[PDB]
Amino acid sequence: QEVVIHKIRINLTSTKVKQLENVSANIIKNAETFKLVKKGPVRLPTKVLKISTRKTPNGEGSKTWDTYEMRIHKRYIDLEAPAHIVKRITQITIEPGVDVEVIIAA
Amino acid sequence: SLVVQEQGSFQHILRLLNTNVDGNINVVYALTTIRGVGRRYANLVCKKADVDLHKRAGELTQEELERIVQIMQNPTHYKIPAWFLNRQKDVNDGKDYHSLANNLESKLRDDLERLKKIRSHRGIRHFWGLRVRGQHTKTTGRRRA
Amino acid sequence: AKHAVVLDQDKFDRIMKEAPTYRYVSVSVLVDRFKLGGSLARVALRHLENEGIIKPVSKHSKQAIYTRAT
Amino acid sequence: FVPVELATTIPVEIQQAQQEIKLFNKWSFEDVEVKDASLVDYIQISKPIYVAHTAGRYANKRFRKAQCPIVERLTNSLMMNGRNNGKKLKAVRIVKHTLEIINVLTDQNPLQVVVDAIINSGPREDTTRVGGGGAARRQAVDVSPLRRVNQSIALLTIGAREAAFRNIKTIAETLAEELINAAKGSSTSYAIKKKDELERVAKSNR
Amino acid sequence: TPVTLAKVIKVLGRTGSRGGVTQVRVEFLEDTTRTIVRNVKGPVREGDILVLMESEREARRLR
Amino acid sequence: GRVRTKTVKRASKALIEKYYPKLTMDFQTNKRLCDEIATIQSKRLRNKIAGYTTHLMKRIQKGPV
Amino acid sequence: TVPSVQTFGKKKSATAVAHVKAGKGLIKVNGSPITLVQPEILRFKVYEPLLLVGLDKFANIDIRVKVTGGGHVSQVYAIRQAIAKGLVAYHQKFVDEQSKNELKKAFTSYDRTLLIADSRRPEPKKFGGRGARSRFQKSYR
Amino acid sequence: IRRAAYGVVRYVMESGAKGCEVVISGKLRAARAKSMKFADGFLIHSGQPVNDFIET
Amino acid sequence: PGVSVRDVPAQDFINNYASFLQRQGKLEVPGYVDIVKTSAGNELPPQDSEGWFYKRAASVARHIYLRKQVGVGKLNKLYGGAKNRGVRPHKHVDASGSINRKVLQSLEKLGVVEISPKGGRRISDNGLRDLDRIAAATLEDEE
Amino acid sequence: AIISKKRKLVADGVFYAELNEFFTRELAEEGYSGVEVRVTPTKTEIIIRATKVQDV
RNA sequence: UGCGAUAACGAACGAGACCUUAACCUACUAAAUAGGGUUGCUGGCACUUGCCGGUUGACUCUUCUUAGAGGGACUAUCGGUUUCAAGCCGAUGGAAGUUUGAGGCAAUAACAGGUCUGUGAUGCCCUUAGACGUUCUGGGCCGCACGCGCGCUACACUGACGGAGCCAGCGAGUACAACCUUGGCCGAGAGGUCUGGGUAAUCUUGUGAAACUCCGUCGUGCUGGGGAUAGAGCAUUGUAAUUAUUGCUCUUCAACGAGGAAUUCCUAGUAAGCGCAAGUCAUCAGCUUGCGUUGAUUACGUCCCUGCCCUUUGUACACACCGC
Ligand SMILES: [Mg+2]
Ligand SMILES: [Mg+2]
Ligand SMILES: [Mg+2]
Ligand SMILES: [Mg+2]
Ligand SMILES: [Mg+2]
Ligand SMILES: [Mg+2]
Ligand SMILES: [Mg+2]
Ligand SMILES: [Mg+2]
Repeated sequence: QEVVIHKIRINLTSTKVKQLENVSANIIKNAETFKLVKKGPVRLPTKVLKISTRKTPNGEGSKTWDTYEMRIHKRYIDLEAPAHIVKRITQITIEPGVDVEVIIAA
Repeated sequence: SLVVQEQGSFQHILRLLNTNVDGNINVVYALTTIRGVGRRYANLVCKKADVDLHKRAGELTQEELERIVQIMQNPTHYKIPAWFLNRQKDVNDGKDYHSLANNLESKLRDDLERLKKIRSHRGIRHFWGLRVRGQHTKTTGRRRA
Repeated sequence: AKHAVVLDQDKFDRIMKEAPTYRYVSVSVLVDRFKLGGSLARVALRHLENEGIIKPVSKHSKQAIYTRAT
Repeated sequence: FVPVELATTIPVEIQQAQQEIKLFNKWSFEDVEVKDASLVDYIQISKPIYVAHTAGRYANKRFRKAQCPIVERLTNSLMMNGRNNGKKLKAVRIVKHTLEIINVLTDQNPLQVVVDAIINSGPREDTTRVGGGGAARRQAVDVSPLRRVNQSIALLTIGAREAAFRNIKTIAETLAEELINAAKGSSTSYAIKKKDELERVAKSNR
Repeated sequence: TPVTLAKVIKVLGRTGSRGGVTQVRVEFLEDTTRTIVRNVKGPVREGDILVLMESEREARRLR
Repeated sequence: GRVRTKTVKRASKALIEKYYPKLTMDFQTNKRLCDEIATIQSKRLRNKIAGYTTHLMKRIQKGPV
Repeated sequence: TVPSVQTFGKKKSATAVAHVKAGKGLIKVNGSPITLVQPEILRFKVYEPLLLVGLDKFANIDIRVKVTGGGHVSQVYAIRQAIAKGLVAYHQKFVDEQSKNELKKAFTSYDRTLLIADSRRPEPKKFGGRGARSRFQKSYR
Repeated sequence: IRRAAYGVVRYVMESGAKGCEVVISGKLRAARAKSMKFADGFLIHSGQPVNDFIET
Repeated sequence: PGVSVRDVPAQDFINNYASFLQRQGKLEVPGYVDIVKTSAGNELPPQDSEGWFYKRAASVARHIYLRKQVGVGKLNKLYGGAKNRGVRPHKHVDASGSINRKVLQSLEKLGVVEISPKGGRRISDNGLRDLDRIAAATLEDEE
Repeated sequence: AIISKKRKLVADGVFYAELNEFFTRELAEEGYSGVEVRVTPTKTEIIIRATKVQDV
């Protein structure tokens, strides 16, 4: 009766990459099963967090450095689909590590 | 633009404001050479006068020179914003002013004297013959006045 | 100062006599053949390019290479 | 011959100086044959390039520096000194100016003149310091063609730089003058003088 | 100036107390088939040509 | 210094011992064969091994070793 | 509908995208014509491929380029590369192969990269030094 | 301490490690500091096979 | 055929525009002319002095035409360069902002620049026409 | 709540680290090894790996 | 590192492999948070059909973009050279033929190297309630006859100054705070203000960065090179700016015409130049980790020096030449 499409973006942010990919795949599969209009898994530029730190505590000896870094992986799945469907999706397909998140408002 | 035709040779080295205005060269440059006028200020003065900066201007006119002198003398009478100056804001409740020659030197001396009288940190430093504006003499400038 | 900056009618005349001759006229060339200094030389060159006499090769700022007609 | 109409209109002179002849910047790149074995193959006018500027992966193997054009080499040499370091465009411009000057002077091909100058500048025999117990005895040694060429290139550039230092004589002009001197083996130039000195040294230690 | 135009048949090892000199066997251009081992300063290769003043004087490995 | 490492060499030798036929001179094919056969974790390493095998084959083609 | 290709060109971080089409004979760059560019000495370089080919090939083909990244020289180089590509691509698509081959040969003969993309990207400026390989300055006095 | 280390190593082996290593550092008797190393099997020090394989 | 703004080699176009402005005598003066630096790093006011302003205005107009929508800060950034800051190395500090603003205002008054939505300014029709005319003139001169 | 994604992630990591540290400190008698944090909606699952599970 | 020769055989660690990144993909999977094509409306042109535009109006694409999955280089093919071995050298193709470039990790044994001023890491000693604990307040680390050490700025004409042209990549950036902050007006500036946009491929930001390129002004004079010390005012950060925090405005114009004995760094997108960038940060960049832009000269060798490594030698040394 409703069939009210709010236009819903699923964000998918993570560090672990393979896991994220798997999650995305799962989501896609779910969508296919439910048979909806959606834009495919858009992948955004991998933001890298860099922390340069002198390896030493005491600053004595040669001046050596360690670039410790964090990889951020950010994906978007845009669903032209209802509210109920979105809710259902949210309910099923949750894995550890990946930050599942929904915008909901076009 | 144009090569100086005609006989020429109109006075090498002019004397202005008790100081030596150099012949040929350029008006701005001459001003700079005077003890108290700088580059931008000189340019401004030239603009006010209405002479070309291209001209060498040791063959300058007398009227022009007079005008320049007047300009130097007076900030407030002519269109000079009065925060473009050497000195500004001085004595008790009053006006901004600057000199540009011998006069400028005198003014500077007076200021120094005042500072000395005050015995402020800066004044003290000046008296000593030292570093007023807190620059580190641990390494640098090992000779001094 | 090394002189060669003072301006005269006679000097001008000698400069003129003449644009003809010289494979190339370059401010540098002009000074020092002991002629009027830099700016003056440039001005002279410019003048020479008014009505024939010396035609150009380059046109750049300070690298101004000119040569006799025709 | 045959100015074809492209929508983006090209100047007439430019159109003329294209296609038919494989020219340099404006004028022709042909002739210039050295006629001095050693300096053939390592002074390369055989390769016709249109500007003294390439990406140029020349510094890679060993002898690819040979096949790099002469004008380019000159430009590179000019690019010396920190104040002027990098700035290849400027160098190119200077080179162009020099070429123009050369053209102006006694007509003649500028490239040819340059080549001649280079040839003049290469020292035949140079000394190299040997240990030999302790003292500074210097054995005279023959110079390899490429090396000689390089030296020549250097020397002229150095001379030009010297001329420039506190001077009207725009570096390009100085360079041109040097080249001219080399061509008419005068020993008024700096590079030539250096070469002569080297020769003398060699003679002394033989 | 009597100059001899020489040509490189074989590079006979890198020489000198230091690096920058090479022993080279040389068949000169005019009047061929008279081999001399002479020292060359720069980058050398087979078929390179040498300009030199003092020809008939064979060199040795520098100490 | 493109000296193919010891382990790689050993692997190549082993391959040769095993499957002298099914190792045709050309490279891609050899690589494929290697992949089919032995459990190389890396790609680069595998490629190297293949190359070595090819070299060995070539050598053989000019008499034994 | 019309026959067209998008050929990219590159140098360091400079990037160019040349749209080749059929038509009268535009060779445009960022809207402006081929003639400007405006490093001015390397205008010639930009021309160079065209010159090599001959003006006849552009009577049909219409190139319009968009350029980003790099500095000026790099950008120019990228543009040139794109230009070189584009004609070749067109030939491959819609013209005889022989012509294309000839073009390639010509490029090789006067190879200032052109078809081959330039290999070199800059080195990381690793610590203990102001450049990549260069170090600071030791003193043991 | 040494005995304990040995025991630990044995336990590890039993559990099924390819190899293990224990370092015990400090004043194991006497004032002067000593390091004491106790190991069994293989121990990959270099490369990425360290984060993947060796628990520290 | 088709006459365009881009076909002209920039500097020449700018010069032409300046000339046109001069001829008009109706771009309007700011009030700071030759009592102004033009950038926060430039140890010498404009050498042209009288004029110069017109040229600047023309340049600004051209920039506006080129781009989608431009403002004051951006313009300043474009204009400014290196301070010979002293014995210290060079920073990049932006040019005279007030001057730029004044120029923009003048342009608006003329009917070169038009106020845009989102932010900044774009181009008017009359201004565009003028630009085109200038370009044409330049082309003619070249010919 | 509501921060830059990267920043949020960093914060989470820090929290995890803190938790781990706490566990190390506190569950010494219990023989704690490591934590596993699963942040689902509503509930958050903090799994603990220790030897003496009963004790924990 | 291998090939070989061999009372040694087969092995492990270290190196390599590995990993990350830097390069190729008109071959896949993708996108109004990346870019284009047609077309709508629409601005200007020439005025024929054509040229540049502006609009997230439509429709469609994935080359560039990103970034997932894969391939791709193995010294490949050919030539010599080498006991026709390991390999090396040159041409060809190829995005790539320097271990493809760059790093990340990186053995055994150690050093009385540094750090108990990162540490609720800590032995012992000291101290231990007018503390050597804490905490306020004012200074000080910045003082100057003078040594050396990183550095920046210059000794100009390959420049300076004006205009004009005008192009990067790493990044970073706030809701309990006060972050980046476009766009509009005021101000010569600095900087103020109103307004936004951004928790960020969306907004700052195309960070239209410089060095560069073009036309003009000074022409080789301690000059307009050079910018120090100086005086004054205008700004900002903070509770507090004198012992100028920093910025800006005018003024002052010093030393220095490429630097002796010495000695550093460097082999390709390197060197050098040039700026940006975050780090620290209320405010301060001459510093630093990165980034890109411009982009060379000369080797592509050798043991002369320097260091280090081994081998054979000699040893009254073993806390080991600062030895005995
Ligand atoms: Mg290993
Ligand atoms: Mg390793
Ligand atoms: Mg400067
Ligand atoms: Mg072979
Ligand atoms: Mg590597
Ligand atoms: Mg952006
Ligand atoms: Mg001065
Ligand atoms: Mg610092």
